[PDB]
Amino acid sequence: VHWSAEEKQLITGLWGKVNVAECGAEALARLLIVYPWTQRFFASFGNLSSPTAILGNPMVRAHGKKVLTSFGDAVKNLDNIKNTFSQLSELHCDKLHVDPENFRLLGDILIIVLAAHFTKDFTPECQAAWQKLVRVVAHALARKYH
Amino acid sequence: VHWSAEEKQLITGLWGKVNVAECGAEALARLLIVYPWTQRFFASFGNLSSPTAILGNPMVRAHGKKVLTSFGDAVKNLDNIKNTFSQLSELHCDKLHVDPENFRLLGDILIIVLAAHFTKDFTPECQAAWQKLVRVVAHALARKYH
Amino acid sequence: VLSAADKTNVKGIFAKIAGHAEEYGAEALDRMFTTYPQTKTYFPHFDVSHGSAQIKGHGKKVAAALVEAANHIDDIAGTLSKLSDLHAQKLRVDPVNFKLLGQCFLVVVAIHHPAALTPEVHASLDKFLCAVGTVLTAKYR
Amino acid sequence: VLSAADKTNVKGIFAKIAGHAEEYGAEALDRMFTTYPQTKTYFPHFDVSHGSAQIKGHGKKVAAALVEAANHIDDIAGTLSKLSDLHAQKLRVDPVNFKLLGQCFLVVVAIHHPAALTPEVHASLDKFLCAVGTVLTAKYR
Ligand code: HEM
Ligand code: HEM
Ligand code: HEM
Ligand code: HEM
Repeated sequence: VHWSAEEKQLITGLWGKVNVAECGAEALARLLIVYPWTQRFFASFGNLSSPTAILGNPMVRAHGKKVLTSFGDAVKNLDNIKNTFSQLSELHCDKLHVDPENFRLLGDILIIVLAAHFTKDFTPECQAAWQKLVRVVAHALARKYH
Repeated sequence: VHWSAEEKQLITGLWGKVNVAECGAEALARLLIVYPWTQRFFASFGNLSSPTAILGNPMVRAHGKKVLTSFGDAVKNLDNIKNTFSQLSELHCDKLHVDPENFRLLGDILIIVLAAHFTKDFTPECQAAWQKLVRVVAHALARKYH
Repeated sequence: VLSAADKTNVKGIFAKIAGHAEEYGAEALDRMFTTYPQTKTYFPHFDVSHGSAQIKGHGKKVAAALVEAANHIDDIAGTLSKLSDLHAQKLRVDPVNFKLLGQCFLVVVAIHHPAALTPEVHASLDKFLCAVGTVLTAKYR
Repeated sequence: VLSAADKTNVKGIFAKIAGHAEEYGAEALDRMFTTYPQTKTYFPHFDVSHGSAQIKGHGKKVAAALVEAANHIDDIAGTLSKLSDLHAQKLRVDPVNFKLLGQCFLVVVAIHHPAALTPEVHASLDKFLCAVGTVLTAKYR
């Protein structure tokens, strides 16, 4: 996959301003509130019943961060994501058999979350870099399939 | 991906008894019918005003013919599909620009066809090599993307 | 939605089904298994092998409900407004999977009736087979 | 498909978005080309450059009917079918882009009302967008 010197800035630049804590809680909380199907996989966490509770429960408010922080690992190397999420791609496919369209449903949820914490500080041309990222992510985690 | 002793046989053997003109013909046609949006894709095929004008549009069946024959070049290339479709992925991806959701669609309609022409000759255990088959083909048709 | 003409292709195929409910379903499901085995995990409490009394059992409902649903095609989300609550909330099913049954459910009809599933009548079913899938995943939409 | 809690959430976000449709629609659209250059094929006699005349005169209508659909929701499926042709029959849009516009429309809202588009309101719209999603692709299902 191709990346550039301008997409490297929109990405590496904005990464170092993400309050991972909250947005990783925000977007896992949303996934769980947005597509309610997405709740089955997270049975082990407890109370996910009322949309507002979903955020109050602090396993998501914890496990959420591990998603965004996850995305951390990538940013260090846009040029070996393949080998990065690969060990991680075994974890979502073999063990907890997760349908990758959902790898599109948090990527899309997680761009929306940046979207509300960076206002016009979130460039049309930016967002794009950030899809390409969580698009490249999405399908890395789906290496251990076809 | 792994093909085995019980997998090679049903692919190779069923392949050798498919009327590639008919099966290809009813293939492209269901897609042309069942999902009316792809017709723009084949706008330079002419009269595509009605299910019956569609089935008989000679060039429809002069297309289905070249699509099921393709698969056949893969039928012989199991462990080698990626290289096989190389250029033909650059056709759909970079050129034509078909949303990979359609590889599956024209995929799942093919399957549908094996059941029509072959009825009981289409075992559960057969179906699945005509699944995986079609999935893997679809996956290379998506190689010049991510 | 589904319109005057859809309302007769679909009504079409289920009439031609109708008497072999229990098979087509059981059979749709086996194919729902040996083709997409990552569907299995909703049935770890169930005998998933070709033609046990279980896929037979569970099969006739899957077929029965779908029929009861064309009998009153005019309201699929209230005739099945008992079955949506279940699926969408406790088993919680990924829609990805309704598209694995559906298609798998078509692939059955084909084997048993290739001249009833004419591409025009094929069209309306996948249609029907969306809306049922929708209805039953309604606790999301 | 769209109950009471939804109706209230959906109506809400709207009279919020309302009096800035001539730029909430242009933005959205200005974002679906710049993240998604493939949707550009539907626009080859369009001025695609940043801030141009044809996009803002357009985008205006993408909400102009996005909110006419909002303030008449009891029947989205009817008020929008007019276009459900222009979309389903005339231009024929791949349904996999109602999304790519579904979203780039929630990258706008988000930017300008990040404290209104709570998850639940985010849900209703994204399900109302799944409403204006299906109706506009009527000709297939
Ligand atoms: C945006 C793409 C995603 C990324 C990058 C990601 C990343 C991660 C990470 C970093 C872990 C940490 C494991 C640990 O702490 O031991 C994890 C585990 C897990 N993931 Fe994901 N994830 C994504 C999407 C999803 C989706 C859609 C689901 C399913 C709804 C999912 C389901 C899970 C589950 C159920 C666990 C572990 C549960 C447990 O600890 O018992 N992930 N993932
Ligand atoms: C399912 C796997 C597919 C395979 C193996 C395949 C194969 C091919 C081949 C071999 C050609 C033309 C090569 C030649 O004679 O020069 C072609 C052309 C074309 N294909 Fe596909 N295809 C697939 C899926 C699709 C889908 C899903 C669509 C549309 C939704 C599509 C749309 C087209 C179009 C519009 C052309 C151009 C025809 C022309 O200019 O002559 N293909 N495809
Ligand atoms: C047209 C779509 C479907 C129909 C008509 C259907 C039919 C039914 C019916 C009638 C029941 C409950 C009967 C009763 O308890 O009295 C049921 C439950 C169930 N459904 Fe479905 N189903 C459909 C889709 C799916 C799919 C695709 C899956 C796979 C994930 C699924 C998984 C289940 C499971 C695991 C149960 C629990 C049954 C048990 O454990 O006894 N359903 N279904
Ligand atoms: C929220 C769903 C959508 C709405 C409300 C919408 C709205 C509109 C409206 C109001 C028009 C002008 C028609 C008239 O005045 O008769 C139009 C035209 C058009 N639309 Fe959409 N649209 C939607 C989705 C899409 C998407 C995703 C695409 C691209 C893939 C698209 C492609 C087009 C095209 C190519 C035209 C032709 C107008 C021209 O040549 O300037 N529409 N749309």
